[PDB]
Amino acid sequence: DHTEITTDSLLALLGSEKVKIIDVRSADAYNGWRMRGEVRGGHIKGAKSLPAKWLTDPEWLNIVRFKQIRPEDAIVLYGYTPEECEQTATRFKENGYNNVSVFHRFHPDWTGNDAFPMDRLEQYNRLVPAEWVNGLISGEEIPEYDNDTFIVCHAHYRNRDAYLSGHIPGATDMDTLALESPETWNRRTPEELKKALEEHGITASTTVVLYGKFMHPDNADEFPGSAAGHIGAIRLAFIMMYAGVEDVRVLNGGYQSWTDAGFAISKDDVPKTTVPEFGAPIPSRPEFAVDIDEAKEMLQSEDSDLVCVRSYPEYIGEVSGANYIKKKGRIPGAIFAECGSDAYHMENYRNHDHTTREYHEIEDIWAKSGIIPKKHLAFYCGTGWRGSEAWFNALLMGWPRVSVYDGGWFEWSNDPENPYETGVPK
Ligand SMILES: *SS[C@H]1NC=C(C[C@@H](C(=O)O)[N+](C)(C)C)N1
Ligand SMILES: [Br-]
Ligand SMILES: [Cl-]
Ligand SMILES: [Mg+2]
Ligand SMILES: [Zn+2]
Repeated sequence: DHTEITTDSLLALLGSEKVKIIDVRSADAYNGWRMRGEVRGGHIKGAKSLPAKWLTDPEWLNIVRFKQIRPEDAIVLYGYTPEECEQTATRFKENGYNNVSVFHRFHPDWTGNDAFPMDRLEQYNRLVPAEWVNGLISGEEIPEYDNDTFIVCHAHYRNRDAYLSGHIPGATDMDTLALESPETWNRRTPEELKKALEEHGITASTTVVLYGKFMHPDNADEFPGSAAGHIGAIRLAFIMMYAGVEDVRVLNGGYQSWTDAGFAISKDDVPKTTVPEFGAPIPSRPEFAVDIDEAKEMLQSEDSDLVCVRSYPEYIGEVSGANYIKKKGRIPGAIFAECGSDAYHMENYRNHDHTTREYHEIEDIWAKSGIIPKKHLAFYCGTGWRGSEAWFNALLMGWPRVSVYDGGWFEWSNDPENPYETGVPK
């Protein structure tokens, strides 16, 4: 039996540092998706995201603490209904949080009056929920979509089994080698790009929906990237967006999210349906891609920064980060934005279910090191995969000048003329 907080008391508490307001709905609803047909979607201004879905995760309590939600705080929970909050509030009280309220009236009361402040992930419609994808493939009517032509694409890196072992019904598979070169690990040339997309059945006016499957990347193995399918997907989204595919979506949390929602999976080897003309000059969005000359410019410019999205061991030069990279070190002058544990994991940018981490946290961490939207930013990692994921996050926030420096450490370290640092920073 939980305390209730009224609409009015809550409104008067929105600036209080001791109150933590916690949205227990899915991360996609938090982000903006109007999952119940609500007119204004997103979250109560200043609310944190803690999906009720995550209650079955053993590390639940560490997530909460890592979100800086403390027993001294006044916790106010809300969902689509008060009932979805029941289990969360119990769980809080069971772990020593004695000040816990539930707000009953988020929808329709808070959402359906414009005096009540809400916030949302500005380009949330590019980061789609499973149910939207289901709607799309089922012929159903769905929000944030006014197109007649789509294609669901399962990304992988030389591992068709990641697709054949189970995929979204009707999706075709795209190897990441179709759009990037194994020589440079950079995007392919315009001509190749054109030909590969045509042959994958994609025009500039097609709504492409990208996802991949997480298969527990193991650093020991020859091709750990073959198991990091949803990073690969976001990488391909980058390239398609650069190319000039106007509407690219990424399924949030990958294949995982589709199955977690209990939707059916296929094992067919779906053949491609080619199209003859992409229908647009490639690349339409060249500003998304930055190359080494420009990268160098950006390093000696107040207006701009390179953002290093690698692991800490890579950063200090303990490991190269991959088995085809010989040199260990970092690019001098970049801003570190620690990806996670190694080159095939993105823990700092993701939740345990692989969905994007609460965007406010990404924002504030980035802000603490001067990664801010008024700069031209180029995100990079070893070859551009984690760079892409970081870039995509910034993009989702509406950041006006974000890029991927494609070459990354692999390109930079391949010229022995290029300077580099190593060891613990100074
Ligand atoms: S951004 S460093 C690394 N993270 C995952 C990749 C992809 C890479 C790999 O599988 O190691 N390939 C596909 C070889 C570019 N980059
Ligand atoms: Br992944
Ligand atoms: Cl680096
Ligand atoms: Mg590259
Ligand atoms: Zn917000």
